[PDB]
Amino acid sequence: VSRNDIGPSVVLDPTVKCPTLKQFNLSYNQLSFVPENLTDVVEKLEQLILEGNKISGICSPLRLKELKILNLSKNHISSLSENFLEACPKVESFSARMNFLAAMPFLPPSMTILKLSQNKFSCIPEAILNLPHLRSLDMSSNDIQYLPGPAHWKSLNLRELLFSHNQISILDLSEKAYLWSRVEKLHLSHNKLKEIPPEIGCLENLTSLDVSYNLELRSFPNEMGKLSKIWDLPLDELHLNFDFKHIGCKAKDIIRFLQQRLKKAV
Repeated sequence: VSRNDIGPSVVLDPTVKCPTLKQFNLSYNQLSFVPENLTDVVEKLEQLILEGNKISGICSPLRLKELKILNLSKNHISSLSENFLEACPKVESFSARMNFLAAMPFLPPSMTILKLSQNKFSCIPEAILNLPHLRSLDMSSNDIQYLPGPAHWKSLNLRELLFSHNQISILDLSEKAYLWSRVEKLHLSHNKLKEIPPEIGCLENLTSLDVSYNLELRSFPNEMGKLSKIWDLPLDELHLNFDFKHIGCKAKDIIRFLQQRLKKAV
């Protein structure tokens, strides 16, 4: 039930027990609340989608023991409850795009993919750095001052980190950067980066790296040539010091060139 003009709140009768409902879409309606009595009615729900509705704010804790994909993107949520996701120990993909969020409360450890781009995040919340299995993370278009180094993060399967359009100053990779070895994508476009760390060669499994639109950046480090798996490296609006106009725009050629620079340079 999507894109209809349903509102302001959907309340269900407790005498209706629907244990066979395993998807529930309510996006783009005129909802102004999470549907009441969602626990005892839809007892085993997999993927709840309340995108696009005009939700004022969460007050009651979910109780869905079987939730797997929660979605609250494009809403007017500003403050999230400290406990509204503690009774959902199977949540995997949580999305809260286009909101007014400021702080992320305690999340179940089974959360793997988490996408919270465009809200009002001033710094990475302490409750997101401690997820044991955090595969993907997207915090683009926030205002992140400094993301912590790899030693502070606890997850090991980190395989995507999106932080474009953020006021990040200095990428820290000195301390135990071998943790991030499995990172398969990393974006830092439109940031205040001054210099790419030389230890970037340790993140040997990168396939895409977007460091474009960083005017303060001048030149790539040599050791970057060891990232033989890269196939996408946009350089749009990047006044690079070392000349690569003769190379052109191919990424693998750039990486091979830097690789040759490693062995001997004159």
